Amino acid sequence: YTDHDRKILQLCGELFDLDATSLQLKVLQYLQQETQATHCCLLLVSEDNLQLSCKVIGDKVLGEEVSFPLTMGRLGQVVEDKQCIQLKDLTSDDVQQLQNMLGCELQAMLCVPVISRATDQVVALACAFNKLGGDFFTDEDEHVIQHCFHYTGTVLTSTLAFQKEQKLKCECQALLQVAKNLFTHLDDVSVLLQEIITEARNLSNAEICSVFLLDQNELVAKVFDGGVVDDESYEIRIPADQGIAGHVATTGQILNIPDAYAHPLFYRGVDDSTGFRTRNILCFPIKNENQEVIGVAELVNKINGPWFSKFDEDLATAFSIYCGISIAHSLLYKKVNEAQY
Ligand SMILES: Nc1nc2c(ncn2[C@@H]2O[C@@H]3COP(=O)(O)O[C@H]3[C@H]2O)c(=O)[nH]1
Repeated sequence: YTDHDRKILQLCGELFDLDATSLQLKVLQYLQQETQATHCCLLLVSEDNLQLSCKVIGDKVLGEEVSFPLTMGRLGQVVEDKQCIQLKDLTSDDVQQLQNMLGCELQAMLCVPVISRATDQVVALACAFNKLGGDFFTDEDEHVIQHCFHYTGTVLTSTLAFQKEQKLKCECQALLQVAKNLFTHLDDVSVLLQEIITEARNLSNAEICSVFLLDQNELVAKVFDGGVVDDESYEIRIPADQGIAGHVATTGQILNIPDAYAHPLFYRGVDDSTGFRTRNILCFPIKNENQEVIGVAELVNKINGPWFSKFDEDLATAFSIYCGISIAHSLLYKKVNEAQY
């Protein structure tokens, strides 16, 4: 009736939410008035046409969505036959189920199937329970429900389909992300760069070693404490002109500091952050084929010594070159391998 034609348009204008659950609570509550039912709910038909699911009952959003086979009772037949039914028609099991969900005595019921105008299939079963007034839902109630979804259904089907597809998509992209990571980490420069400076660390007898690749006015610790950081989360970045690291990144010349603390250029920040203390620092640059500093590296703290020797200083030179020569043979072999293929 135009009485309900106006009430609907208002419901429609009020179905602006992007979440299917919220769009249901509003439609459900509309019906609980126009039918005088205590609790309403939509039993959504799955894709495989094998189950019924429910997420919202009345104004209560079930913490977990409930689902059960269409086999499991008389309701599944409504999906096939497209004819409403009532309490008197439900199997004992149906009542038991709907009651486990509703959490109360099931005194009255009307179940109108919702038919897609697009596919003409039963998309869901709209249910009215326990009428406060009568004990049987009218014939007028079957029409108001039916009426509502003629205008209301599509937006609910879309908002729900949208969220299903989105959740599916993410789950998939995520799994793809796992895989991508597992393979794009192979040609990571920080992997050989790491084992190289780990060699230097041994030969020079330092406690730790770290490599800092320059990132446009911000040195990034790709290798730190001997291991490949492996995450920009607990990263380690710094201004490309500060400290000894930055001073080498700027002069491109090896620096051997016997006492970090007592040096004008030493940056204590990293230490009082990590809670580690830097005694000596033997920092060498890592240049590209353009002979330009692309990153810097350092051997930290001499073991069984007051500082890094002249010999150690030589390793720094040799490893500075070997470092660049290795990034090279790697750039060339990366191509003369992916091209061959
Ligand atoms: N804990 C830790 N500190 C490091 C490592 N490498 C360099 N540093 C410290 O971080 C500092 C940043 O630049 P500094 O000139 O202050 O010199 C560096 C060291 O004190 C490393 O592998 N581990």
